[PDB]
Amino acid sequence: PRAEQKQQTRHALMSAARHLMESGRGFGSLSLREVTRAAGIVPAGFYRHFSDMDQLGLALVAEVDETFRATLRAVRRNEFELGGLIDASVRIFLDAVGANRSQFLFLAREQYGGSLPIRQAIASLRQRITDDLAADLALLNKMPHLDGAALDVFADLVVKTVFATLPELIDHLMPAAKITHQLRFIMIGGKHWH
Amino acid sequence: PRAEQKQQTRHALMSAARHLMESGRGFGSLSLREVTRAAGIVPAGFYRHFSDMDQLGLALVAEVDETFRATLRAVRRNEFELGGLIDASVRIFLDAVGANRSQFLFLAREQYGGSLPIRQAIASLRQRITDDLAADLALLNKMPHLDGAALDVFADLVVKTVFATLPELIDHLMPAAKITHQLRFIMIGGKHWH
DNA sequence: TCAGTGAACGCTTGTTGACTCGA
DNA sequence: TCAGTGAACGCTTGTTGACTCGA
Repeated sequence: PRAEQKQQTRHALMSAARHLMESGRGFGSLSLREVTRAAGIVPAGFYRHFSDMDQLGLALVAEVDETFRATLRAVRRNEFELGGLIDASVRIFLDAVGANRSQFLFLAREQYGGSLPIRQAIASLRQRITDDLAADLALLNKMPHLDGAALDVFADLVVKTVFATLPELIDHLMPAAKITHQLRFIMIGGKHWH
Repeated sequence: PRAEQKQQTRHALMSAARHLMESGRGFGSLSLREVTRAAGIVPAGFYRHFSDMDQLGLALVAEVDETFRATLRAVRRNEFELGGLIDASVRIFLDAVGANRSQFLFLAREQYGGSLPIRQAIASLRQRITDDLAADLALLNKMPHLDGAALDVFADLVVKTVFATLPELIDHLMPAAKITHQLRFIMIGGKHWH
C-alpha cells in the first residue's frame, strides 16, 4: 500500500535508537520520549509500532541478525578455496562491519549490558553462529584431531574472540592485522591439539 | 576518627549501585535517587561523597582494580611451579570471582556499555593487565618463538578471552573445564607459532 | 481505516538551601 | 565541624484519550 510509509517510520524509530547509542549511552537508559523525538513523532505514536522499549530492543536484535548472517554466508562461500582462508574472511567481515557500523555497535554494547530479555535474544543469535561454525569445521574436516565435544569448545572460542573484538572495530597493530594474527594463534592451536 | 562511619556510607552507595545492577540493568540507567534510597540516605546526602553518578562509576572501576590485581598476584606467584600451570590458575581465578561476584559483574557489564569516561578507566585497567602479562611471559621465556610485538598480541588474546568469559562465570562443558580447555588451545597456538 | 497529533494524568528525576544535632 | 535531613525548584518521564485528516 502506502503502509510502505509505516515501515519507514518503523525504521526511523530503530535507526534513531541505534544512533542515540553512538555517544556512549546504553540502550537501557534511553527514554521512549527521546527516541520518538529523534525519529520525528509525537511520543504516543510510538505505540502504533511497539508497546515497549524492550520490544524495540528485540527488533534491534532481529535486524543485526539478518545482517550478521548475510555476512557469515559470504565467509562460508569463501571457505571452499585452498589457501588464504583467514585473511580473506577477515576482510569480508571488516567490510560488512564498516558498511553497517551502528547495528554492530548495538550488538557490541548490548551483548552483556542490556535487560535480560535482550541478553537472551543475543545469546540465541550467538549459539546459532557458534553451532553453524562447529558444523562447518565438521563438514570440511579442518580440525581432524577434534571430536564433536572439542569442536563445540573451539567454535565457542572463535565466536568469543570475534564478539570480543567488535568494539575496537567500531571507531602493525591495526584492527585487521591484529585480529588475523589472533585468529591464526587459535587455528594453530586447533591443528596441534592431541 | 568516626569518619570510619563516613567511609561506611561510602561503601553503602557503592555496594547498592553494584547490587542494583544484579537484575540485568546497566549502570547508566541508575538514578541517584534510587542509589541513595537503596543505600539508606536522603538524595542530597550523596554529594557528601560524590558529585556525579559518573564519579561513583569511577570509584567502582578503582574498587574492582584492587581486587583484580590481588588476584593476578596470586596467579603470578603460582606461575613459577613446573607443570599444571593452567588448571591451578583458573581455579585461583574462579575462586576470586566467586568470592567477589558483584564487582566482577560490574566489570563484565560496563566493559563496553557505560559512559565513555568509565569505558576509559576500564581500558586503562585492561592495558595494564595485558602489559603485565606480556612482561611475565617475556620474563619466564614461555613463548620463545615470539618477539616483543607478537607477545603484545598474544597477551591481548589471553586478556580478551578472560574478559569475554566473565559474564558466564557470574550466575563436561562446565565453566572451569571450558575456560581451561579454551586457554589450552591458545597456549598450544603460542608454542607452535613460527 | 488508521499513522500520527496535542493535551492532560500522576510520578520520578538532579540539584538548591537553610537545617539539626552527635562526634 | 560536618554526615545526614526535609522541603521545595523546574523538568522529564510512560501511558491515557478523544482527535484529525490523507490513502
